[PDB]
Amino acid sequence: PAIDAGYVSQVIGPVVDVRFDGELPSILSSLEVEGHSVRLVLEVAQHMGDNTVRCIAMDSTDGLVRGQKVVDTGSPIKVPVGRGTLGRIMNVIGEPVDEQGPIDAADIWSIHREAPEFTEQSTEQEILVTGIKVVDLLAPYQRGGKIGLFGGAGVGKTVLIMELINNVAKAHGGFSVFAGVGERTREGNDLYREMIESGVIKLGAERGNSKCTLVYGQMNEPPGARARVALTGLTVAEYFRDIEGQDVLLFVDNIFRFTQANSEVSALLGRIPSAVGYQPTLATDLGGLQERITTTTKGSITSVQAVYVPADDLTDPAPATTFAHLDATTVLSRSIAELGIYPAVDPLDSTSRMLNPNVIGAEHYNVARGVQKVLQDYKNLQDIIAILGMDELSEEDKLTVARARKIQRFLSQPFQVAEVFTGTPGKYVDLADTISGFQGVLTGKYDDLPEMAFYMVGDIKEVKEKADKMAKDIASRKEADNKKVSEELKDIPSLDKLVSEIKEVVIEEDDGLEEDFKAEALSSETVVLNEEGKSVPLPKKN
Amino acid sequence: QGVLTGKYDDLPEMAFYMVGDIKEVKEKADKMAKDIASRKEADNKKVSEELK
Amino acid sequence: ADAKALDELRKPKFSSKYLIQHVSQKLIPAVKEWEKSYQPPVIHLGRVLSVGDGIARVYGLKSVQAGELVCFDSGVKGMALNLQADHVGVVVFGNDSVIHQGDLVYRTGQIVNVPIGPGTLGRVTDGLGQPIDGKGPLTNVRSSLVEVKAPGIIARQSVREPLFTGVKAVDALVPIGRGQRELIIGDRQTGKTAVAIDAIIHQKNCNEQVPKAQRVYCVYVAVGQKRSTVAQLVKLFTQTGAMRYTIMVSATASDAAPLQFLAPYSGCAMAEYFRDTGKHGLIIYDDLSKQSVAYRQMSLLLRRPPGREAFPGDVFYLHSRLLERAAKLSKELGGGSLTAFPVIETQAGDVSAYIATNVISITDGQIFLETELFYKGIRPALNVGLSVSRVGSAAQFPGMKQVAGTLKLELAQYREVAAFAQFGSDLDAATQYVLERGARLTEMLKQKQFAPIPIERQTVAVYAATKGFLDKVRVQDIVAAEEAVISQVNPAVFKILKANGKITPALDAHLKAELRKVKLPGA
Amino acid sequence: GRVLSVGDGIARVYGLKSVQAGELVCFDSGVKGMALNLQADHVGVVVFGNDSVIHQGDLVYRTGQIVNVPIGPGTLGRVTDGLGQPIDGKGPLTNVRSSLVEVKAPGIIARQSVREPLFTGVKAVDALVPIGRGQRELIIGDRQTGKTAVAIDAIIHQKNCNEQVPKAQRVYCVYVAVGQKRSTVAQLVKLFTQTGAMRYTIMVSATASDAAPLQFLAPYSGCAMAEYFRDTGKHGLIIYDDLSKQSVAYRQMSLLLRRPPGREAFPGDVFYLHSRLLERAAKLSKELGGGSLTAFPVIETQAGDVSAYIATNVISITDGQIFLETELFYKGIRPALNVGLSVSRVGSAAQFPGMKQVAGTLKLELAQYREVAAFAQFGSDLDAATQYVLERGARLTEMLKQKQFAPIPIERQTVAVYAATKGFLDKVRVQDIVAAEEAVISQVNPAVFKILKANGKITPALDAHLKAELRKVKLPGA
Amino acid sequence: SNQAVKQRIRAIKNI
Ligand SMILES: Nc1ncnc2c1ncn2[C@@H]1O[C@H](COP(=O)(O)OP(=O)(O)OP(=O)(O)O)[C@@H](O)[C@H]1O
Ligand SMILES: Nc1ncnc2c1ncn2[C@@H]1O[C@H](COP(=O)(O)OP(=O)(O)OP(=O)(O)O)[C@@H](O)[C@H]1O
Ligand SMILES: Nc1ncnc2c1ncn2[C@@H]1O[C@H](COP(=O)(O)OP(=O)(O)O)[C@@H](O)[C@H]1O
Ligand SMILES: [Mg+2]
Ligand SMILES: [Mg+2]
Ligand SMILES: [Mg+2]
Repeated sequence: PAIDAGYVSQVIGPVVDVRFDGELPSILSSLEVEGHSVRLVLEVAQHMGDNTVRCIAMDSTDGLVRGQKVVDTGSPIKVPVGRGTLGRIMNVIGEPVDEQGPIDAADIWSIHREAPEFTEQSTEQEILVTGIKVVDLLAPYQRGGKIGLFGGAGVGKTVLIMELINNVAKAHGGFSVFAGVGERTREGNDLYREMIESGVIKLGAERGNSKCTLVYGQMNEPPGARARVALTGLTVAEYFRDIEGQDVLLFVDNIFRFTQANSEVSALLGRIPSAVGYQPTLATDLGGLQERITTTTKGSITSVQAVYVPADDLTDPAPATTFAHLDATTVLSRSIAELGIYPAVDPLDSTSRMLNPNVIGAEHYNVARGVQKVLQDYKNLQDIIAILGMDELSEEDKLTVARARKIQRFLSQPFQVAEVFTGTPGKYVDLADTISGFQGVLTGKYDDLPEMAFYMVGDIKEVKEKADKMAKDIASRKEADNKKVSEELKDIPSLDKLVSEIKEVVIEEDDGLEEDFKAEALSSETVVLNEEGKSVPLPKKN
Repeated sequence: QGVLTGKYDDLPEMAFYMVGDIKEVKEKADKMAKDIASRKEADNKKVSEELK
Repeated sequence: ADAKALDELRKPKFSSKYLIQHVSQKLIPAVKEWEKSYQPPVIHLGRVLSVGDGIARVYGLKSVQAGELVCFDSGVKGMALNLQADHVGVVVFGNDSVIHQGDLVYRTGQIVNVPIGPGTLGRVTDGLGQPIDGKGPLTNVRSSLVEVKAPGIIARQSVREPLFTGVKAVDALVPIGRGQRELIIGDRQTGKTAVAIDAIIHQKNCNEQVPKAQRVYCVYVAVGQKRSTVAQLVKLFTQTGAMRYTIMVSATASDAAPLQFLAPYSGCAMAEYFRDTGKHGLIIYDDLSKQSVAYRQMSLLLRRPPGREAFPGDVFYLHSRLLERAAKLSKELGGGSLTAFPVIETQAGDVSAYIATNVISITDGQIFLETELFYKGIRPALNVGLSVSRVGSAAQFPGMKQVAGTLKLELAQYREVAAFAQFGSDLDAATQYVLERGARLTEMLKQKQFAPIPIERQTVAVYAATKGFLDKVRVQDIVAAEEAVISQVNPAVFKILKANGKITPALDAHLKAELRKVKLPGA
Repeated sequence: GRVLSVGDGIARVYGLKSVQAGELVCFDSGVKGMALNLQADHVGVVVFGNDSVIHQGDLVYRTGQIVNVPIGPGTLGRVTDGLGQPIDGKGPLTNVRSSLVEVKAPGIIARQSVREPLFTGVKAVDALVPIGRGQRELIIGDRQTGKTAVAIDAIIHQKNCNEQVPKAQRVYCVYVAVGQKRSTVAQLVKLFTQTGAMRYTIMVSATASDAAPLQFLAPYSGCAMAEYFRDTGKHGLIIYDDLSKQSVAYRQMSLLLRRPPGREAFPGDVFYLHSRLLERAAKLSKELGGGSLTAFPVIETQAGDVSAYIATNVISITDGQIFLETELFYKGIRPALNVGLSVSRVGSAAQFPGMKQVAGTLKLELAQYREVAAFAQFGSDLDAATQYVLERGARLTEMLKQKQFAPIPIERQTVAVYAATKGFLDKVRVQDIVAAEEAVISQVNPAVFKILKANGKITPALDAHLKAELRKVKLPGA
Repeated sequence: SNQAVKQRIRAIKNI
């Protein structure tokens, strides 16, 4: 009973050394610390060499004493998978963190597995309509593809991932997994409560009719928890792909936080750091996680990952490494966002493998390439326009600057999830309407319309509606002079008649501060522990 | 010293390109002048009734 | 030398003991004659192996917890960061010039904790909870940990209550929810502190008009500031009366970088007392960009590998595990809240810095304060195109929400036509209208220091500006015009607007009536 | 040998005292290894696979042999991993023979000069930066330019030429896919099957989930599979897709074998990493068979920054350079070849003689196009011959555009640049020069392409016949 | 990429 129950050798932050006097646990095995305040799971990372394993803590190590009994579980971190996980919130180690009781486990799968083989792969390219103009036009999504949203802290990739949830995850009739990795806990509560409202998550005895399962490793978690919670969400998605055999939607908010968490951990593991500050194993840790997120021949996973860029730096090694793992990379720019254009999608930096005329049709492809040609030509003109003004341009250049400003504003779109703070109701723009409208603005059918008629509208019917409305108003600015409903006898009381209906409050004068406060008696001397573990005052010597 | 002291301003500047010395500049300037004054030699023939 | 071959040396294989017994009769008398030179051996206590750079290596301390307050015998506290096989690396909350090699380290049995409670309310403490205001020890207080984990998903609810700041720009444009986190990001000397000070003074003004549970108890955490600045701020909070509700934690520029790293966690543990018992807290981390610099100092002195700009790599986790404790709790947890105002100084307006973009992707919004608006005298210099608060929106004052959408739209069009014409020669006379209205409104929103306004006197003041009622006044006398409007409007309508929550149509009628008998100074 | 420690794909091994440097070792878990740094107290072994199955005290056996891959004509058609083992699900490699992956490149006396042309089918390449057999050419560019698409078009085009050439001058292609997705390379096996290029193609696939020593070693495995055709008198075409992803796999092992880092973190020997590999692409002498191996390393830059560490190494190793620009990509110019920065050091030595006399004029005019458009985009003034060169250079820029997977043979490329440089595509509007030139290939007689293929050169009896045939075509716009 | 910015400063200053 002593063997294969080892003891804590040294504790450095998220990283625990445990010495096992016989038959060491394997790498990736799960170990349980006995006597901690909470459940502390340690995942074995390395064998250090002297009957010592090197572990990663899945919770805080504050409170670990250097002899503590650590129990090997003989297997990796196994999380509950199945249809009974639908509608629940899980953490990194598969525990319910939504207070709905224990999780109905059809199976429990380890969170570490290999990627599917080369024979298992799927080469099928059908488009996924998102109802977003810039996404559907310029970098269209694949229905079994890895999709990345690249952004720089405040450019809108959580709002884009929520709009993609709202548009896609209702028509798509499968199950969803939301793996929240390293994001705000407030946003996890927001998504959970809005999914209970729209009936995607159902509580109580209706729980089996839920469509989404949430796995959360948010930014208050230690680095070991945020480094493995994406693997937990992957395991929940891979059960539905491999065993239920059906389509999954996996949304991962900030897969960068996985890399950042392993970079926090890797400093204390005794590794020589790679470029900018990262672990030497950035590409292989990221690739081992990303190659599990695929569609095989037996099921589909449509993946949407938000990717954070660290200082608006798209050449940082974590974004530059994760660019090669995606089928559609939607890059959000801060300069686009500062012009008020939302979604702040850089149209000359967002790519897809679907922008291919043999896949989307030559009409869509030619419109998209013509839109990109006009935008790139304006980008080449902007250095002249900023200095010499638009008065120095050619008439051909003035035409392409006007058309490119119109197609820059037309790529912006109101979102249904943004209407609670913008106030403008959102529009779902169909793909045929997107192609037709952008073709019309390309050919010069809508040069009659101003620039701001295109800003934050759905499709080209609404450009002409807004262009009639902006023009029509250009006159109507007055005749709110008299003939009011706000003179003194319309339905109005007097002001003192309004004062007496005020519910007077009683101000309590005592702050309620010592209601049930148990003040402990602080000592005016530092009380410490002597050699016998007994509480004594600090001895008066230096 | 010729090019520097204005001595060869009568020549095209492309007669200086990829030549040996200053006499090959003059040997290329007149060669170039004959070549572009005789562009108009093949606008009337070789379209039909050639030598077979 | 294999461990298979070092394991067989536990078994005795000497086959002759002619000097086991020779020294075992002689070892104790030779040890006894050197007892003047033996320091007493150490097992559960600690002895300092080596101290330097504010990190001591401590031999022994066999039963210390990781992350625990240790006490050096000179009375300086420490924190056991990394327990190693041979030593314990402790981090010294103080100057290491008083720790010697061979000093005794005492375990205290408790992870790093500060005094929290009702009795720390009013006091000025250091980064670890000991008072520095000189008025004695912290009484009516209890000890709680500084590295509590933030509440989870199920322990929260969305922010609903509207947390008035007293700044017209903030309460109209960038409104603050009560469990929200709002970054005050700007350059040096752009009025970052002034917004947070105005919020604290306004909570003092509102705490005496609300019934005992809607009161907000502020905490100001001053990290890396000067001590004279902190003394002047305590003088201001005392003379306004705001020190009745404020805790003031200060780890100043002279203090050790562990104390500056730890002081926001100490202040957060003190304000989480008010979050956890159903009350509402306000916490201001002034220059979280200095806590990041102190943590970078600690990490490079611990020889951890530097990452971007030199920062340790867990400098995101430093601020994320700090600001995630600013929450709004659910009704099963009491319903208390904690609103955070992190402050980040920016160098030359570079929002794309490391710590700046870290804290932007933690907080629920931003308040950008520009040097080009601050030099022109537009104070608070709030960048309206960049400032944002999405969690506090549709959770603000309802009358201010009825008025301020027109204000956000009119400042938007003012920004558009100033983005078109930065030089004045081509006047459309409808572009001149939106220029005059925008110049009226940006004179309306700018205000003076250390005098926050109640929300009904801001609602009426921006009601009188987003409508007509001020176009008589030209561009200069608007600061006196709004004071004349606040003065000459009959003060019953402020009581109806406060009590009802929004402008009712009877109140809109009386308000359109009352804004016509106002003697504007521009005439 | 006993495993002392294990972690991060490195196992420090006690014992193994007679092991060689670079020798394959075998763990008792079945997973292989390679002894990379032999030290006085232990062996540093990089693990060919997942290191979770290796424990402390596991037994390591040395195989006696340096790392080797199966080479031969039985690898043609198959999709292997970073060392030989086929991953396409078609059983073992029949008709194959093992040989080492680290072979010394042929020396001075083992070569001859690069004179035969390698037709890629991309006319921006085959005109302006032409490629000979035995030449290594860097395809360097930014993130999503047309880098793979240039290299896939060079492979598909060899299928179109192999049906038409005799058996001796057929080019057998090898595509090494380092660090890519596994479904990205499944899209290429599907493309090489439905074109038919998989009859001549080997794919060496070390994807992103493979271990870091399998991606470091896969360019050497693919070079060894392609050196079979070089050493036995045939012709090979190796494409190392992202050598910039091989060096990241090399940096990972070097930093975990505790070799001290250098520039950006890279080991000191990372120039020797790639120059060992690219110098194996050679045109052999006729004593050795006359065989050839043509390399196309791919390097990805970050923001068009070719001043990086791995970028400046491979620019210094390879002969030419095909620099693809992301700003030229979005202007419509696809292949996005920067004609001002793209070089070929073999040059006019090994291009098509029928296009040597046409594409000399083409780069002579496009050099004149570049500086005049920098001035005329301000919109100052224009000069009726400065107006000619930015109107002619727009005829040539649209001429060198191309679709995705249609390599144009060599004769239909040189007729099209003939019709663009001999004035036949003046007064045709710039929007449909990309649409006129299908008529210039379809309406011009299909038997004039045979003469320029058989002569290899525009004879005097052919320019007078072809320019008579470029007048009986119905051009759009006009 | 650090010398693209220095020559762009050169261009903007000469303009
Ligand atoms: N709203 C305001 N109206 C008038 N003056 C102001 C206002 N806000 C700040 N000031 C003045 O501007 C100066 C800078 O204010 P403040 O200290 O708030 O900026 P800061 O961002 O804290 O600078 P630092 O961080 O360097 O201390 C102060 O001296 C103050 O008097
Ligand atoms: N000549 C071309 N004409 C039209 N489209 C092209 C051409 N070449 C490439 N593309 C398009 O550009 C996209 C990128 O091509 P490619 O896959 O070659 O990128 P890459 O340079 O290999 O970058 P990465 O290695 O990151 O994929 C492809 O989806 C392809 O459709
Ligand atoms: N489509 C949109 N419409 C309006 N505002 C948006 C939109 N997308 C983003 N924003 C603004 O950008 C801010 C940051 O977006 P968010 O997704 O929260 O940032 P991040 O990209 O860091 O996750 C939001 O608070 C919102 O105000
Ligand atoms: Mg986010
Ligand atoms: Mg300040
Ligand atoms: Mg590629």
